[PDB]
Amino acid sequence: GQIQLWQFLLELLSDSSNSSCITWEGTNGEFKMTDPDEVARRWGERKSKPNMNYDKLSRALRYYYDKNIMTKVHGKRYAYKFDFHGIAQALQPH
DNA sequence: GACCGGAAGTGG
DNA sequence: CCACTTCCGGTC
Repeated sequence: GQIQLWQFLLELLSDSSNSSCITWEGTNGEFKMTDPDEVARRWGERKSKPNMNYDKLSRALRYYYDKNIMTKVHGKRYAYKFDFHGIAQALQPH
């Protein structure tokens, strides 16, 4: 797979029919996984990695902290916030 | 349990 | 190369 997790989360987030498992909620960029497990099995599907689970996916998100692509929303389960500072950069090619 | 981050490894 | 994937030893 060549798609990126943040890109894929957005894809999902861009249709509200997927709200049964992920949804925008809060200030600009915030969202929460209403079904963390379905999100993971989907990402797994998409990347042909079928042992994907939330514990692994969440690790990948944690890596995004240093990249400023995302922060954790503190004291809110399964909630993160996209940050534009780093998205801007990750949208740039070579 | 959830969340954190180090470390090794992987495959488009 | 690099963004993950896998796994794990810690904090609550």
